[PDB]
Amino acid sequence: GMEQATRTIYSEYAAYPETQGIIAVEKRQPRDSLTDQFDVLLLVITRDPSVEWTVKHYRLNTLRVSLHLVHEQVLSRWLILNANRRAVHWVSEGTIIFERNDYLTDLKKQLRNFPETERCLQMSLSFAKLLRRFQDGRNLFSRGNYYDAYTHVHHALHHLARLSVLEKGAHPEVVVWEQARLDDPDVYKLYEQLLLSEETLEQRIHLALIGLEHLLQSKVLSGGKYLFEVMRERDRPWTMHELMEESRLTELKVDLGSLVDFFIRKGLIRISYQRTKGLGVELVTYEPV
Amino acid sequence: GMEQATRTIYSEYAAYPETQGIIAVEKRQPRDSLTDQFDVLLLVITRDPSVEWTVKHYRLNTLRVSLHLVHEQVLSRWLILNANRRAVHWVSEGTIIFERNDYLTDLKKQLRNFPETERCLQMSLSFAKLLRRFQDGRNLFSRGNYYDAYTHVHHALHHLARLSVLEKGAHPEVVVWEQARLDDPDVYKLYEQLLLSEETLEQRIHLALIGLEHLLQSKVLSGGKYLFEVMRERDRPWTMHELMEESRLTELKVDLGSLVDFFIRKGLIRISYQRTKGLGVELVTYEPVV
Ligand SMILES: [Cl-]
Repeated sequence: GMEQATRTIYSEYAAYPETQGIIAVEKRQPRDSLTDQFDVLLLVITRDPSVEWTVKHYRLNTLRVSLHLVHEQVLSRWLILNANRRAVHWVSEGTIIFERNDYLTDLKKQLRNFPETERCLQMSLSFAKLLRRFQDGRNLFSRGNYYDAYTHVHHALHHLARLSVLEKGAHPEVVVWEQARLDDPDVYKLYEQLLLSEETLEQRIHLALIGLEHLLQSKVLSGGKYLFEVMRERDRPWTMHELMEESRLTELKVDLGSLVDFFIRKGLIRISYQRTKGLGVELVTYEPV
Repeated sequence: GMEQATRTIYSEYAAYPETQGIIAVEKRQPRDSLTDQFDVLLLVITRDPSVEWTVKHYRLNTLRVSLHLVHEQVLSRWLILNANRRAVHWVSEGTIIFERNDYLTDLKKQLRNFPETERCLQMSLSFAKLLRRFQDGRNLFSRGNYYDAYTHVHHALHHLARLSVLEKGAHPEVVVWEQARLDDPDVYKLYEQLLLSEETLEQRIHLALIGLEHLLQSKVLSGGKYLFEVMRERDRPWTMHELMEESRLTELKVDLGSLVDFFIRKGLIRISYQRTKGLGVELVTYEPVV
């Protein structure tokens, strides 16, 4: 079908030992972004060391084919972080054209599951974004910059919506407000009010910031769980550099500092100071409470 | 000063030959985000090959010090892309504690300039995101998902304000709507209409999409200029793979497919097909028009 139709394109890839799998996805309608506005999209997953992610475009007779070539480690990370909703669809709905080591058979199976570790990491990442948007919106609002405050407050609600979906054990999709209308009615209502309430712009932002601050408190443990679990893997305090250098925390580096600060203030993390023997300098240390 | 007060901390860094500069920034207020809620932030720029970007936290006597260790190429990129507003602030307002090869003195000067190539790249990146948010917004509206469409429409408008600011030759800031109030009143007014709208949710979104589609077409050349210039560096069409592999387009890889699709529909890029001799396969090829 698609296997026959694209054989002259994909066969060379199948032949290269590093290829782990080939999936084909047929357009759903014309101008499908799913298939790059082409007729068929081929996803070739490889261990080729020279590859991260690239794209090739072909036409075979009348069939226009877009080929996405992606390292197995790139795709894995996208999946783990839920950073590519298209890729998820490709794998789950796509047709297996070729595989080694049952790579795609197993991948489809794994996609029906949401490992806790992945979910919790994703919650920390969302929480971190919510916290930053909230803070910026708050600060901007204080300074009477209402149009710019509205922007951050708005983005904050969106991350909160996403977090609320994660909290209920589901992956956030592009249609998140519909997800959260049930997964979390309180969050939905805040958004509805910011958008449609009869109040003034200044008042709408104020009211949104109050609701946000409150929900932000409510969800602190959700935002921190992954971090705390990593930190407890050792029976003693961490230096900031140690946290920053920890592989399990690599995706959080950008936000670690702000998160740790917030968690200290909430009494979830303990800050101390350890002076080096023979020296004057102290290292700031952090420990989960 | 800060030099004297942090000497015990930074000295070992100044000694490492790969270190290009050390900047000190003092807190402006308590719990200053600028300095990581510490008293002094030290920024160490280094060519240490093991370094991308990392942070260390110290207390020296009573003084709490955050140390940001960043590779020169990581910083450069941040500055090229305008991806880190704090860093711009650090380098520009910061006190030079140490440097090699006038690295920091020159950097401070360079920061007063907005190179054309960097501006144009930023404009393509902004335009790329505007285009994607607009498309999602339109799609979600078509499907009756209004709360979600609003989300994308709003984001698209935010990208449009940033683009409009770049167009006038300035770096977008955190207070972009303020900047846009004068840099592009038409964009500002479209946003204002959306916020202060008394229409139905559906209607206000629909009106915002109309306005967006218009302004998008209007700024098409701002968005495509960097891409077109790179493309015209050769006198024949490009395959998609060739475009994807071109180093100058690295930052645009994620959006190149959509940008190209868009530019084809606006008549700025020409799509053709070249069949490989002896084979049935054709490579799709792209060329800027005019
Ligand atoms: Cl001892």
